[PDB]
Amino acid sequence: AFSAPAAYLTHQQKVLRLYKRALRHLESWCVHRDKYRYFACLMRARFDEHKNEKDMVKATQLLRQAEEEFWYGQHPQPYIFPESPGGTSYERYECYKVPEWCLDDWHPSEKAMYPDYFAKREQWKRLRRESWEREVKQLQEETPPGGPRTEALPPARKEGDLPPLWWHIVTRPRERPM
Amino acid sequence: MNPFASLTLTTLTILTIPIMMSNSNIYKTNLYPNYVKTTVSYAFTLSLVPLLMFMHTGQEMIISNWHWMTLQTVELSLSFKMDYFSVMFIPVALFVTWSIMEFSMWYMHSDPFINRFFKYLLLFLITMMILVTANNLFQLFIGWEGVGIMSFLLIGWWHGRTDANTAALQAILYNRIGDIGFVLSMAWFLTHSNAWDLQQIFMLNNECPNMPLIGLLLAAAGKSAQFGLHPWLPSAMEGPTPVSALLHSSTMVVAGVFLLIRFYPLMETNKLVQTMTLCLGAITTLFTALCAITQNDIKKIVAFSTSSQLGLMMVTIGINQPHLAFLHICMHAFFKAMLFMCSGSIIHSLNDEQDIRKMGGLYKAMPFTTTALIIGSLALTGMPYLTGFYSKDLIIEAVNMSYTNAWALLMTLIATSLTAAYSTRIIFFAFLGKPRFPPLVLINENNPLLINSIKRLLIGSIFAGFIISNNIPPMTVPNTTMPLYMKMTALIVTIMGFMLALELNNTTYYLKFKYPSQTYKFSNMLGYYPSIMHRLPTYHNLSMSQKSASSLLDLIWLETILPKTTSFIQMKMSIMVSNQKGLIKLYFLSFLITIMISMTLFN
Amino acid sequence: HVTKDMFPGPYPKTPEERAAAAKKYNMRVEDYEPYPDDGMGYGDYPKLPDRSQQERDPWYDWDHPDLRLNWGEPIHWDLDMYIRNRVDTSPTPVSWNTMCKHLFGFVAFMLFMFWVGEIYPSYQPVGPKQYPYNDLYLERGGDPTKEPEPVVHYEI
Amino acid sequence: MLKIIIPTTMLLPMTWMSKHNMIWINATVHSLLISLISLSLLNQLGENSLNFSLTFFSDSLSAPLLVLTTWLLPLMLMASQSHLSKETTTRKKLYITMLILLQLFLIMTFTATELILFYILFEATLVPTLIIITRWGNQTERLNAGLYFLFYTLAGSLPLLVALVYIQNTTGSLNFLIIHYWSHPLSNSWSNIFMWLACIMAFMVKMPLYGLHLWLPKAHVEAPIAGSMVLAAVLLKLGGYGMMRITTILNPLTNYMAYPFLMLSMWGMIMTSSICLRQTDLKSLIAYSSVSHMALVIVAIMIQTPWSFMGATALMIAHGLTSSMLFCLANTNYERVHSRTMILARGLQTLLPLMATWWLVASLTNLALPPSINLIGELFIITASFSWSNITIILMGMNMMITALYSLYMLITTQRGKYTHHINNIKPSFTRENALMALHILPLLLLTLNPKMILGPLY
Amino acid sequence: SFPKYKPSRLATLPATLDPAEYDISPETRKAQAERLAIRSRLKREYLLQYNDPNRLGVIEDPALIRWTYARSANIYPNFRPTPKTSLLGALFGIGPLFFWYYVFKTDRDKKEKLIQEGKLDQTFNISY
Ligand SMILES: CCCCCCCCCCCCCCCCCC(=O)OC[C@H](COP(=O)([O-])OCC(O)COP(=O)([O-])OC[C@@H](COC(=O)CCCCCCCCCCCCCCCCC)OC(=O)CCCCCCCCCCCCCCCCC)OC(=O)CCCCCCCCCCCCCCCCC
Ligand SMILES: CCCCCCCCCCCCCCCCC[C@@H](O)O[C@H](CO[C@H](O)CCCCCCCCCCCCCCC)COP(=O)(O)OCC[N+](C)(C)C
Ligand SMILES: CCCCCCCC/C=C\CCCCCCCC(=O)O[C@H](COC(=O)CCCCCCC/C=C/CCCCCCCC)COP(=O)(O)OCCN
Repeated sequence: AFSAPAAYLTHQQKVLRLYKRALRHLESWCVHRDKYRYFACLMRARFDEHKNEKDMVKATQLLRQAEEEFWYGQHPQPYIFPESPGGTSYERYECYKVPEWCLDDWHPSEKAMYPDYFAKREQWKRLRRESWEREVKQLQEETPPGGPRTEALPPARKEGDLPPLWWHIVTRPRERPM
Repeated sequence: MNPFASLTLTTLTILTIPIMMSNSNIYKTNLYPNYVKTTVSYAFTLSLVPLLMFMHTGQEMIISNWHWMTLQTVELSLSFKMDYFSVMFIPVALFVTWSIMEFSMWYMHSDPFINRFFKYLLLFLITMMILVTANNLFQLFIGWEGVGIMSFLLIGWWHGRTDANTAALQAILYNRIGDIGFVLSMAWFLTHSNAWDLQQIFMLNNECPNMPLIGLLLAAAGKSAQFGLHPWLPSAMEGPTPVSALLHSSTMVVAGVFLLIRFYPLMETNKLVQTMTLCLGAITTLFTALCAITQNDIKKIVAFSTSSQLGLMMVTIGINQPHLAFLHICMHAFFKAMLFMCSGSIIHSLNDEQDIRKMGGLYKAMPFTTTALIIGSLALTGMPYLTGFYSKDLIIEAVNMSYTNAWALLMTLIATSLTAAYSTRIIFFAFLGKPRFPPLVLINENNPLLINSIKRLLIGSIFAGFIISNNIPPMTVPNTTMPLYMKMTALIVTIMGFMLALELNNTTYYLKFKYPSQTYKFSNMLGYYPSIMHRLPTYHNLSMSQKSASSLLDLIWLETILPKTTSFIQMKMSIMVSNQKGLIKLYFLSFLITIMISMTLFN
Repeated sequence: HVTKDMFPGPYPKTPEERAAAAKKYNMRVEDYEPYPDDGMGYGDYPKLPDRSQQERDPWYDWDHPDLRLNWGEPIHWDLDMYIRNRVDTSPTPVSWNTMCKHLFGFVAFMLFMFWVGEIYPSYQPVGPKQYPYNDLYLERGGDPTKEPEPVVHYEI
Repeated sequence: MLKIIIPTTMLLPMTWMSKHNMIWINATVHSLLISLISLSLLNQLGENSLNFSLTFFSDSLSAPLLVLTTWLLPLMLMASQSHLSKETTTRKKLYITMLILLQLFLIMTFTATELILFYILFEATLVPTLIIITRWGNQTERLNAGLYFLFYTLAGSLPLLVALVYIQNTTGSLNFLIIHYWSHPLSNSWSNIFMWLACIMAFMVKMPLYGLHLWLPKAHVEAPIAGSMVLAAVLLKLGGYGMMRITTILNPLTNYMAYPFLMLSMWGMIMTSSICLRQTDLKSLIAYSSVSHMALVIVAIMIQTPWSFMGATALMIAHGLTSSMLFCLANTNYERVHSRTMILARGLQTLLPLMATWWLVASLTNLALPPSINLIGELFIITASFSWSNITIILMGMNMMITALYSLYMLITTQRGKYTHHINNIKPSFTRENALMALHILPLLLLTLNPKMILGPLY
Repeated sequence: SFPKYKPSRLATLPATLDPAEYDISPETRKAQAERLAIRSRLKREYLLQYNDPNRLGVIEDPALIRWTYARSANIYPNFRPTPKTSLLGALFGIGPLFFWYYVFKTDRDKKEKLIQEGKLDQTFNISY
């Protein structure tokens, strides 16, 4: 999620992803813990038979018939964690996520309550404001000519600098705002 | 004078006071849910009096209090019907709703908009009470649409979730498909019987034709989620557990069946519609049970069980036993609501975990939920002298001892077996094995709200069947004589299902793994009906709506025909007429030609 | 802030205007493919794959996570049809044809066997129910001034 | 009747002489007072009509339309007061003058005891609307829209005038009362067929008919908020009023000639409801919904039964109010967003809950939820069509299903989901917008208590 | 061996089952690198416009304007009368009208004939 994607997936990444999917779907098939442990160790042994293989064409032939076999026996109703992109509580709390700038439109009678919070917010806004001009310059001087090649942002290199484009990553509402 | 009317209107009237006070100050405090729960409990204990009067005397009423618009010879008025059905269904619904709000007090403890949730629940209850007591078709339609809109609002309670909005729109779509038949029935009844009142409709239809009954059957299939329009009920489990326990399990989803109960004088005079109803109920209950016996989400299993029970109710209606179907509604509300409450308690205890693959040993980890779920499953499958027996046993006997179709009876028996199968599946996969939940145990039941709400419906699910059956007057001829083997058909079928499903489930412990068969894939994917029917038609509609309706005709051809052709023709004629180089020779020659034509043509 | 040249135009026929259009829509020339040049007014708009937005990666950090869309990337012509609230093209564990055949066969078998059961009903070894007063003539329809044919029931 | 016309005329001098910062207040107050005065016309009789004089008369079909027309002006002023803030006093007074002139023309049109006077005012209503659309419009296409909104209308209306004068040469009077009392059957002839067409298509073009509905999306999209309100609420009902007034002399030729228009409306309601499903513009979607509802009204008028007429009147009133509310909500979104696209701004219920409630109520009342008067009119028309032929119920039910689908689609796309991240200029809704929504919605839920007030003369 | 999955329009081919993915080549790698470079440039522009504290408005999305304009305003100028378009327009704009006209006309002639013969039983039919 946080880490920037790569231009492509290597063979080891693909085999690791297949291993993850196969073990998860095997756990979905094998409800009980001991049965899952036995069959997962059996699957690990089946996977590590060809670990030391060197031929790239034969390696590509491998993992492909494995993906086909996985698709044939992929447990059409697999287990999904509640907050996962397929879970029952994937986006339950997205209706309670309110942006930070909404507080700028509060009535003064509402800002009369919670004065310390708005003072700290003022310090945060000043820090963002002073910081922003420098961040743009860093991005301008650090970005390779011809535009970025990978959507990875550099860290702050000086003392008083801050990571470029940090405001909307630091100011996420919450995971469970209410 | 005659307190029956005053009490039976006062219950519904006092059901609406918290809606009035929703704009007051109490709505902004945390005592609002307690206010609503107390109001509902008082409404139930107040409606217990008309039930007592009816049981004593058999007293029935029609209260046509307010006069709405009068349209020539057709008069529309605010009329409430207080027959056996209304005065019996109101207390049960109020009791279930009281239990549901008491449970939601604890289940929605951390929800910021809990007062709005309770207001929505009360509004749904008000709309359902409007639907049940309606004496004319317009008020019944008002309730029909109110319950649907409240279901739409409550399914999409978490509006930040895409799937909740999708499920709400699905439910609205299927209910409008039923609305088509409902409106057809209304139009036919007004055109031919000249009234929407129940009395005039019953009087002027000695032998009811096919079309109004087919419209009523379509509306009932739409609202009760029969086989043709089933998937919206399984998909409605996206809403909060109290919503699934109140609306989509016990009160709202029976409404369509109730409709067919209300028009039973016209139902018995038609044979084709009865056969269609019986076949639809049989196929619905079979298909829903078969889909249920292989699900992993507990809420989905309970919803499919509810749909199977609705199919059984439709079969009972089809075999000319409306009162028995009403009794089944009354018992099913009790035990299915309590079952859903147990499911919600388990769900909350395991940190919002719904799949049964992560639920292990709970027989000792949580005992009260265990005993409540066991009692509910026993009542649902049918244990003699329990609340489910007095209904389902008579259902089976009436099906066996009457002139029906063989296939419908076979599917009813197989559906009973599959009901036992998924009940034992739930119990085995959720209560018997070793624990499989995450290590951080947060199991807790020490809360009086949940315990009291569950135990009230427990006492109901144990005693209410006997009390109600022995209290109401006899409304049909009993099957006093029976073959000894055919007397025990339901019991042996249920026991066989229990034993076979337990034996099949016990083989999961075996250290052997085999790929699934085609039948398992068909049953797990809901007969593949949700895939095809939610991908093939919709696309083929939406694409057309942009290709032919929007672009081809509206944007191109309708534009080409009238405006663009006129513009092109006028531009061409203007260019031709105005393009004169200014040479008087050509104009003078044209004038000479015109003079010659005028001299040679106009004389 | 949008200029005239950054709006869709007619169908591109030469490679130069094809490259210009591909640059306009922020995509490679190789990836660019306009709709076939027929009467319908697609003009020069990329024919993106007909894949739905449900099966886009749900773990990537999209600028619009609900719609699963990025800011400047081209939008499919039928985007409103694929919004995760409508028709989705996600692959299924079983093939489309197999599911179609299974559903159709189940429905057809159910209908045929329901018709068969209608042809062959089930009943008990009993005669019709007997009713006392002229088969309840007076209480079913009425008409007391017609004197229906008297029916007498059997004692056995 | 002059007790309503004269204050509307005095609204002009008052606006011009009003202080440079007090035009809106005076206009709103006096328009509301004039609406209160016009409320008295609802007291109708079961007898003929309220014949005030030789020039103006009232009826229980004209009375609800007149009340709605008088009520719309304060709402139009309240909606227009927002986007005209940076505008010079003379031109704001000109805008108010155009609104007042349109209201005066509509008020005189709805009484119109004589058909030539009715035609004159019915075509005089065109000029202020065209000026409003082509002057105070945002996009460059407004001019084109104006042209369309003009010529279509005239393309239907110029033959009507000829027919009208021809009738006066044969009948001898174009007064509605004499025309009703001295009506004679039309022989099935080619000349009578063409006279029927000349009398009918002028009103069919403004409803609009499915074939002739092209001008409406353009005119509604490019017009300002007040123009959209007046077009959707009142200007579409002129065709229905004219048809109900003029179909008396067209019998019995109406039975044969109604078939093409009945088929066109019954299929175009489905076509426009399906078009609403795939729409990237809020105003266009509302316009197509208006087209569908007016197609249903056309079906009702062509069926020509008492229940048809009652349902038609109720549906016109309800649709006017509902469409005005929907356009107002869309304009409130646009004033913050400046894009007028459904998919751009999302999840507004999180930021503006009360406006989300207003959106929900508007969508529900457009969905024809009972016991709203929308449902009353729809059900009456459906029952009359079923009596006309039992097969219409399929198309009617399909239309209801698609209507519910696109209404909830409009609600969910804009209110539900996750908010757009980069949009930060979404300020809290003002008191003016909320008051506008409340003043739009409360009359509907009050009229559902007294339906007979809007059911027309055949009640 | 196992039964093969057959792709369809509404059930597309899985990502891990595409034969094209396993045919890796330098040209394909370069194409993917260029695609990710384009996406990275667009994302960088969007974030630069997004995190700016001075901005107090929506960020204009030229892709969205292009989509809306091509959907609505670019249809007719690119339209050409073609046998496909002519036939499809004629069908979808004329056929349903005549079909429904025939259906309703047949129904109404049947009803009128039944009324004329008097065998319709219109008792209690008062409201119409
Ligand atoms: C007159 C005397 C009366 C007495 C008669 C005799 C008494 C009873 C005799 C017993 C007869 C059979 C009972 C055993 C049932 C089978 C259970 C079993 O072994 O399942 C495992 C086995 C496969 O397991 P798996 O794939 O390895 O799953 C992996 C794990 O187990 C995954 O496990 P999991 O943890 O995920 O979940 C486990 C779950 C998942 O298991 C499943 O996958 C369920 C799927 C099969 C079970 C469903 C059986 C219900 C049959 C209703 C069908 C109605 C007609 C449908 C028409 C379809 C048309 C295509 O299994 C269960 O929980 C229990 C399943 C249901 C068994 C208990 C109730 C059934 C007994 C009642 C049947 C008749 C008695 C009625 C009594 C009334 C007196 C008349 O299932 C089968 O092999 C199928 C056996 C029978 C299926 C028949 C349908 C075949 C349709 C093909 C085409 C046919 C021609 C159509 C032509 C149409 C052309 C137009
Ligand atoms: C484009 C979007 C919609 C715009 C509005 C469209 C609706 C307007 C259509 C007007 C309705 C049809 C016009 C005439 C209908 C009369 C009935 C006729 O069709 O039936 C037969 C008529 O026969 C033939 O139809 C003869 C006429 C054929 C010539 C008409 C051209 C046909 C297609 C042209 C359509 C173009 C219309 C739009 C022009 C701009 C019956 O034969 P007959 O019993 O002997 O005649 C009875 C009438 N009498 C008694 C007066 C003599
Ligand atoms: C949005 C665009 C819609 C355009 C509306 C056009 C439809 C109206 C019909 C065409 C105009 C006819 C106007 C006639 C006015 C009524 C007068 C009348 O009917 O009197 C007839 C006159 O009837 C006519 O002359 C009509 C002839 C038509 C001439 C103009 C043709 C215009 C185009 C016709 C084809 C289109 C037909 C359908 C158009 C529908 C619109 C799409 C009797 O004549 P007499 O000589 O007095 O009889 C003595 C013997 N008994």
